[PDB]
Amino acid sequence: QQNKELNFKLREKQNEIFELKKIAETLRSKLEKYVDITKKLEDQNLNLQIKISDLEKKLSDA
Amino acid sequence: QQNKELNFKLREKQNEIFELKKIAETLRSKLEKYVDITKKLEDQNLNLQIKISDLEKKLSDANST
Ligand SMILES: [Cl-]
Ligand SMILES: [Co+2]
Ligand SMILES: [Co+2]
Ligand SMILES: [Co+2]
Repeated sequence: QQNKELNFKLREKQNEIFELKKIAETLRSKLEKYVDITKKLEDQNLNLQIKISDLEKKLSDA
Repeated sequence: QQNKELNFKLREKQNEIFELKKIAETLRSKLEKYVDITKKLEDQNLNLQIKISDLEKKLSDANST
């Protein structure tokens, strides 16, 4: 009844440990996605600034 | 044995929770930073799209003058 409660508590900690590991696993997933998003956006923005610079020079004429 | 093992294993799993929480909090702090970065790049992307269209039109309105 001490041992019994302790064992039940140990099972509940194990379950909490599994749930925290799943949470960590989800955060790492989302982190890796945002790193990729951030690189995509930078490369997209670089392409746009290049097209703009090109247009700017065209229009520098008149 | 049994009762001392249980007590020890409990203290140990609670130790492990504390560490897993700190780890997840460290991931959240970096993620918050990446959400903020991405939001600024989205705002920039939108302004550049509008500027490109703006400029194309000026050019068209000068490719025809
Ligand atoms: Cl269970
Ligand atoms: Co990826
Ligand atoms: Co990646
Ligand atoms: Co925004």
